[PDB]
Amino acid sequence: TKQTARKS
Amino acid sequence: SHMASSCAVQVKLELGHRAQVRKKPTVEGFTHDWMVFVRGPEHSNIQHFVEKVVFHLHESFPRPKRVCKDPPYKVEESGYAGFILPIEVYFKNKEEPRKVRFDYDLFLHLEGHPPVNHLRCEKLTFNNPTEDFRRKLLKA
Repeated sequence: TKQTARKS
Repeated sequence: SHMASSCAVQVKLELGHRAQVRKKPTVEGFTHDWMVFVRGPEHSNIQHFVEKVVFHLHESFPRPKRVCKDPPYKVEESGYAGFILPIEVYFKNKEEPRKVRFDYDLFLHLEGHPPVNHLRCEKLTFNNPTEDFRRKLLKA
């Protein structure tokens, strides 16, 4: 929730 | 001839990262500056026994294999999203284990939230190392 999206 | 003594050395490696939302994103367009590092606690020297540190960045990154042979073992970059970052630590060492691999979680925070200041402690044990590697490990 506090974090961004991630990559693959 | 035989030995009456055993020796077991414990080393602490700190791995961590900082991640800051950029004021303006790049053309590419990256939204964060971040830095990931390997260091010993309280500014201790680990070059006495670390040969190199290998940072396996995500595929989407140019030149994804980054190699540091001397301190600071760090990488600085900009990006748009977090990812798993395998870190390899090679030792000035004769026998197994020659290196060890961690999965470091390089995460970013969103805008309006504090920047990221994450510190992770890993502890390794070398049971009865060779005399030369024991000297490298406990060097002043």
